[PDB]
Amino acid sequence: SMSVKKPKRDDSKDLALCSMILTEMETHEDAWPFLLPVNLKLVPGYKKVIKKPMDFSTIREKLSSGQYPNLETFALDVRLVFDNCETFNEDDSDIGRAGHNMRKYFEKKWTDTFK
Repeated sequence: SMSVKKPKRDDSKDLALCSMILTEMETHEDAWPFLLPVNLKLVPGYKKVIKKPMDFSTIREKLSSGQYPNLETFALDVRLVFDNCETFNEDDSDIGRAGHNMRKYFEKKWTDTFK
Protein backbone atom coordinates (compact mmCIF):
# COMPACT_ATOMS: atom_id res chain seq x y z
CA SER A 1 0.00 0.00 0.00
CA MET A 2 1.07 3.69 0.21
CA SER A 3 4.74 3.92 1.42
CA VAL A 4 4.66 0.10 2.12
CA LYS A 5 6.48 -1.99 -0.50
CA LYS A 6 7.55 -5.64 -0.80
CA PRO A 7 11.33 -5.92 -1.49
CA LYS A 8 12.41 -5.01 -5.16
CA ARG A 9 12.77 -8.19 -7.39
CA ASP A 10 15.55 -7.43 -9.97
CA ASP A 11 13.79 -7.14 -13.36
CA SER A 12 16.70 -5.52 -15.29
CA LYS A 13 17.60 -8.71 -17.25
CA ASP A 14 14.01 -9.71 -18.12
CA LEU A 15 14.13 -8.22 -21.67
CA ALA A 16 17.31 -10.09 -22.57
CA LEU A 17 16.17 -13.31 -21.05
CA CYS A 18 12.64 -13.21 -22.82
CA SER A 19 14.64 -12.57 -26.09
CA MET A 20 16.72 -15.68 -25.45
CA ILE A 21 13.71 -17.83 -24.73
CA LEU A 22 12.00 -16.52 -27.90
CA THR A 23 15.17 -17.37 -29.94
CA GLU A 24 15.05 -20.92 -28.64
CA MET A 25 11.28 -21.15 -29.58
CA GLU A 26 12.08 -19.68 -33.05
CA THR A 27 14.77 -22.29 -33.79
CA HIS A 28 12.83 -25.36 -32.48
CA GLU A 29 12.06 -27.77 -35.30
CA ASP A 30 8.33 -27.77 -34.50
CA ALA A 31 8.07 -23.92 -34.61
CA TRP A 32 7.05 -23.85 -38.32
CA PRO A 33 3.25 -23.47 -37.73
CA PHE A 34 3.98 -20.44 -35.46
CA LEU A 35 6.75 -18.43 -37.18
CA LEU A 36 4.45 -16.12 -39.16
CA PRO A 37 0.92 -14.80 -38.89
CA VAL A 38 -1.82 -17.18 -40.20
CA ASN A 39 -2.80 -15.86 -43.65
CA LEU A 40 -6.35 -14.63 -43.02
CA LYS A 41 -7.18 -14.48 -46.74
CA LEU A 42 -6.11 -18.10 -47.33
CA VAL A 43 -7.34 -19.96 -44.24
CA PRO A 44 -11.09 -20.23 -44.06
CA GLY A 45 -12.63 -19.76 -40.64
CA TYR A 46 -9.51 -18.24 -38.98
CA LYS A 47 -10.46 -14.59 -39.01
CA LYS A 48 -13.90 -15.19 -37.46
CA VAL A 49 -13.02 -17.85 -34.98
CA ILE A 50 -9.63 -16.60 -33.56
CA LYS A 51 -10.35 -13.28 -32.00
CA LYS A 52 -6.70 -12.49 -31.14
CA PRO A 53 -4.19 -13.98 -33.61
CA MET A 54 -0.59 -14.23 -32.34
CA ASP A 55 2.65 -15.67 -33.77
CA PHE A 56 6.40 -15.64 -32.95
CA SER A 57 7.28 -12.89 -35.49
CA THR A 58 4.64 -10.59 -34.02
CA ILE A 59 5.93 -11.31 -30.48
CA ARG A 60 9.51 -10.63 -31.69
CA GLU A 61 8.45 -7.22 -33.12
CA LYS A 62 6.48 -6.28 -29.94
CA LEU A 63 9.51 -7.31 -27.81
CA SER A 64 12.02 -5.32 -29.90
CA SER A 65 9.89 -2.14 -29.81
CA GLY A 66 9.00 -1.95 -26.07
CA GLN A 67 5.45 -3.03 -26.35
CA TYR A 68 5.66 -5.51 -23.39
CA PRO A 69 5.35 -3.66 -20.09
CA ASN A 70 6.58 -6.63 -18.05
CA LEU A 71 7.54 -10.33 -18.39
CA GLU A 72 3.92 -11.50 -17.64
CA THR A 73 2.43 -9.70 -20.65
CA PHE A 74 5.17 -11.48 -22.78
CA ALA A 75 4.14 -14.94 -21.34
CA LEU A 76 0.44 -14.13 -22.07
CA ASP A 77 1.21 -13.65 -25.85
CA VAL A 78 3.31 -16.81 -26.03
CA ARG A 79 0.51 -18.83 -24.36
CA LEU A 80 -2.04 -17.14 -26.71
CA VAL A 81 -0.14 -18.67 -29.66
CA PHE A 82 -0.77 -22.17 -28.15
CA ASP A 83 -4.30 -21.55 -27.04
CA ASN A 84 -5.17 -20.37 -30.54
CA CYS A 85 -3.54 -23.46 -32.01
CA GLU A 86 -5.64 -25.76 -29.71
CA THR A 87 -8.79 -23.85 -30.63
CA PHE A 88 -8.30 -24.45 -34.38
CA ASN A 89 -6.41 -27.73 -34.77
CA GLU A 90 -7.23 -31.30 -33.76
CA ASP A 91 -4.81 -32.74 -31.11
CA ASP A 92 -4.09 -35.61 -33.56
CA SER A 93 -2.63 -33.47 -36.42
CA ASP A 94 0.88 -32.41 -37.12
CA ILE A 95 0.13 -28.78 -36.14
CA GLY A 96 -1.96 -29.89 -33.07
CA ARG A 97 1.01 -31.97 -31.81
CA ALA A 98 3.48 -29.12 -32.65
CA GLY A 99 1.49 -26.87 -30.39
CA HIS A 100 1.48 -29.19 -27.44
CA ASN A 101 5.19 -29.80 -27.80
CA MET A 102 6.07 -26.03 -28.07
CA ARG A 103 3.89 -25.17 -25.07
CA LYS A 104 5.74 -27.80 -22.98
CA TYR A 105 9.09 -26.54 -24.18
CA PHE A 106 8.14 -22.91 -23.37
CA GLU A 107 6.77 -23.64 -19.91
CA LYS A 108 9.96 -25.45 -18.82
CA LYS A 109 12.23 -22.63 -20.05
CA TRP A 110 9.93 -20.14 -18.28
CA THR A 111 10.08 -21.96 -14.88
CA ASP A 112 13.85 -22.62 -15.12
CA THR A 113 14.64 -19.03 -16.06
CA PHE A 114 12.29 -17.12 -13.67
CA LYS A 115 10.76 -19.43 -10.85
